[PDB]
Amino acid sequence: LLPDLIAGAHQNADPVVLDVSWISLWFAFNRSFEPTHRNEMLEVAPLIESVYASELSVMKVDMRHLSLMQRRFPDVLIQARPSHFWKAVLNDSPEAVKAVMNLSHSHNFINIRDMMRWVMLPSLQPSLKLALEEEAWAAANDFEDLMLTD
Amino acid sequence: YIAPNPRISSITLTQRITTTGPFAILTGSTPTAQQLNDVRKIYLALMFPG
Amino acid sequence: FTVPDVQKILDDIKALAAEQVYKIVKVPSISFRHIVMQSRDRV
Amino acid sequence: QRPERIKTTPYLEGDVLSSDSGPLLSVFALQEIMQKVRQVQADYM
Amino acid sequence: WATIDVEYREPAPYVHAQRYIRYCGIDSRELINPTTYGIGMTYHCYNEMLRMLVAAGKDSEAAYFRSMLPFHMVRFARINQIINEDLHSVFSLPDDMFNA
Amino acid sequence: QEVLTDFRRQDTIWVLALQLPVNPQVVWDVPRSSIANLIMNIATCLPTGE
Repeated sequence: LLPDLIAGAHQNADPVVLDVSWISLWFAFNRSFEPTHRNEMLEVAPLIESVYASELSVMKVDMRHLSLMQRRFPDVLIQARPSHFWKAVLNDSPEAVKAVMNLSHSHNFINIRDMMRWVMLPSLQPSLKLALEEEAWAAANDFEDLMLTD
Repeated sequence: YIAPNPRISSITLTQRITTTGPFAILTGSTPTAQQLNDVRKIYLALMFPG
Repeated sequence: FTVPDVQKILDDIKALAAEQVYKIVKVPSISFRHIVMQSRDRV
Repeated sequence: QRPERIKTTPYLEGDVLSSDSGPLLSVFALQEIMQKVRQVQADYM
Repeated sequence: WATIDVEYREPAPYVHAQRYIRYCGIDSRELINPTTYGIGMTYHCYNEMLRMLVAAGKDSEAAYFRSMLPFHMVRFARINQIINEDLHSVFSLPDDMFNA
Repeated sequence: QEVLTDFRRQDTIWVLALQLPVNPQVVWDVPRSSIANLIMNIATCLPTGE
């Protein structure tokens, strides 16, 4: 964070810059901080972190199998773009897990080549809904079992 | 004419602590009906280069 | 004193933790039915 | 209908300020050239 | 500045306007089929303006123009999609007058 | 740990559905999510005082 401040401001996320006054330097030397009330979302934080890290994993298995459809069935998909199965996963994901990513996705633009890098990364959080989703896609590999053929 | 996203220039951390933009006095300006007629001349000068 | 845009997206991660996935049943779902075809030996 | 107008993440999703058309700019382009020679032929001999 | 903003690709359906306008060397495929990441969307004409405002001490104003840069390149990827894809008729200017 | 101790804890089957050691790499793999984790950290852990 410090060598990417001195050298050049591009290749990493810039720190958030706040604006203070001149005289509030003096009123900070004479006000200590005594945290009386601790935050009441502390003991609910290990569970909130585990739901959000698990729903990001189900979206990663959903993108890994949907991206292999244009090579398998090119006659149905002559005009399907990589923005199309992206739009199909987000229309099924929970609204909260989308609305955590959009605190910076509305602040920082990412294109198609950024998300398909995040999908391939080898890091999954195992839970009950993930470990069934990995077998549902494996059981539905042969699309004859989904009752459609050519 | 689509305006950019409003959460680009200002980040909100808590209720009373937000980032402040550099050109804050200009983003909060509504154009007049003559200045908006000059914005259309610029995009009419961009779709026809020479 | 957190902003009410982040307070709403913490009260849905809580509800998503109570979303049950499975169900506890006595007998499983049926998986085979047999159709009679006006015969005594073959269905 | 087109795959170039699919907003995935809300970066380009902004407001709608003003609408512009084809026959609107056609009558407007002629109302800016003729409003210039009618302006410099009145302030000068 | 260091950008070939006029190129010729294919024989057009009109035999007098063979050119493709590409503001800031950007093709209209980058809306659909991208080349670079979200950070490295840049061009030489814009990147020197940011490393000058950093040099002169206007670093808070440089960080504003660095964040509006992907909104900038998307706009010029639609003006290119209007010029050489929609405004292509007989009434477009021929190339022997465009080079003069 | 009130739930794991009663007089009938011998014949029980726990059907826990979320593992607790969160892999912190799967939160820090969301692309350009460095401002999104900071605002989620202030609202979840910052105390309140005089």
